[PDB]
Amino acid sequence: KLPPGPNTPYCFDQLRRRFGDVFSLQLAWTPVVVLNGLAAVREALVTHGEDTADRPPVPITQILGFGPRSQGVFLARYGPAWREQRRFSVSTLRNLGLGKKSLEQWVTEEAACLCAAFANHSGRPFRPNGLLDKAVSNVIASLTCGRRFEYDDPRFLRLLDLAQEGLKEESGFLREVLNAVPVLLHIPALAGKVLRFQKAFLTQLDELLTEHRMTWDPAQPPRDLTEAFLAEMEKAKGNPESSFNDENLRIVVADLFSAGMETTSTTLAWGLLLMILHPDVQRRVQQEIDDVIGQVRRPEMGDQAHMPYTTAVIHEVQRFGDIVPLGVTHMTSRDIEVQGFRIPKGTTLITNLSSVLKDEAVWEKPFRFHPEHFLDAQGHFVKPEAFLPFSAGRRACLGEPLARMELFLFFTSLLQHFSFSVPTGQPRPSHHGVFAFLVSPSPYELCAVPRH
Ligand code: HEM
Ligand SMILES: CSc1ccc2c(c1)N(CC[C@H]1CCCCN1C)c1ccccc1S2
Ligand SMILES: CSc1ccc2c(c1)N(CC[C@H]1CCCCN1C)c1ccccc1S2
Ligand SMILES: [Zn+2]
Ligand SMILES: [Zn+2]
Ligand SMILES: [Zn+2]
Repeated sequence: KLPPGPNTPYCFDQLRRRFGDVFSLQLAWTPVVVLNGLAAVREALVTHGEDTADRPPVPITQILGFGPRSQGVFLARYGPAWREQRRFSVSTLRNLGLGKKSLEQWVTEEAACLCAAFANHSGRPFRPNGLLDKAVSNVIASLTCGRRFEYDDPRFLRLLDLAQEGLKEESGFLREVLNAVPVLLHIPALAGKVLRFQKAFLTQLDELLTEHRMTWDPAQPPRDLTEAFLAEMEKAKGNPESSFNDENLRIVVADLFSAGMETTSTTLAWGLLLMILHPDVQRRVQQEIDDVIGQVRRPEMGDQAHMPYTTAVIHEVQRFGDIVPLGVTHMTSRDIEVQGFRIPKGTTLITNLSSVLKDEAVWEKPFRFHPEHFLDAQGHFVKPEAFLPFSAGRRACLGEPLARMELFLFFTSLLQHFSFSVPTGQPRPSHHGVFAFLVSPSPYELCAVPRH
């Protein structure tokens, strides 16, 4: 028995209440099943984990150097190419985060830089989005190339702008056209234009990787992910089965920027917004900051386990902000069943994470901003199983530990040194997002006033 069935996230909400948690659609020329609520998402991605970890093919990635051992991680098919890069990135992130604690130090320094760029606005109103973008990009640059960029660096601005444009290309009529029917990529006028900006983004990274190649000291342990990768590539010369090759290096690095920039930055943008709309919550986080850390010392990760309210608030920013509502598509390898219905092999799965984060049977007030969603009456932090902003299963976000570190360190450092407020004489910003692959706060401005 197949599932029933006839911007986007609201239409899927209505379709849920019509046909239920597991329903069918036939978009482009593609069979889709949408999954709603914890139980269907969990059943598909965990219980049937082994047969839902594949990605729908994407013909136009042909343009970006994709091949059987050059698929990067994000859109790579389930198989050894995916699995080798997934293990590499996971363990590289673990290693860089242990011993010397390099990632934590890079994030701590970027938070200091980010506070200074906030101070220099001197209590005049401003949109914080651009600065959040830069801070979070520098964390990726640190992870992947072992450097940061000055916030006024022109190359950095260029890399950022190209990245923003190349996210737009991910959601295009054009893009879906050649993707859905790929034989029109023989026409050079079409092919050259779909991923114009992504190619330029990739060209700018190539330039950075070339520089990094020159300064790499292979006589020392790798100090960042690209070095670790380059070391593996050397061991793999003469092995055509390896995914450690120059064509894949640039896709892996570009996947890490693509997946880890706008998500983390947009989440922080939600957090500041929710802090000026809910100044009472802001002050109570500032209370816990002062009482656990002080107004002087830089926040460290070891603080987080003693700050259940700030942890609650950050979790609630993620749940309410709901920045990846329809997740990232999967594809079924074998046939499976979910909530009774049968799902044939080759079906594109859409995981409706928003329906998990906003399930009315799980959360007390799913459409309000409410830190007590993660607090018990004693004030202990609790994390409900429906907290899945990173999805679940084999393909669940590999950057989650770095994002948790970034959200806590950037968010607490900022509220440690500033008070945020709607600027006098402007409308209360809306708390409704704008969907465009990611859900972002409506554009808003704020005042950052130092606290000492
Ligand atoms: C709040 C911040 C973030 C959120 C909400 C987020 C969310 C997600 C989601 C929903 C997925 C889809 C998982 C699926 O296929 O079901 C994903 C995958 C992924 N994310 Fe994140 N992400 C965040 C930050 C990051 C960071 C900082 C990095 C890199 C350092 C990163 C790298 C990746 C990669 C490489 C994948 C694909 C994993 C795979 O296909 O094996 N993300 N993320
Ligand atoms: C600024 S280019 C950009 C920005 C944000 C995202 C993505 C691309 N990608 C694909 C990553 C791509 C990067 C170029 C090399 C090949 N790989 C696969 C993506 C795909 C599907 C859902 C979400 C996302 S997040
Ligand atoms: C890749 S990660 C990701 C995460 C959420 C969505 C999408 C992709 N897609 C692809 C759905 C796809 C199914 C097969 C036929 C063509 N259609 C678009 C999408 C694209 C544009 C608007 C909304 C959405 S929902
Ligand atoms: Zn390096
Ligand atoms: Zn308790
Ligand atoms: Zn200060």
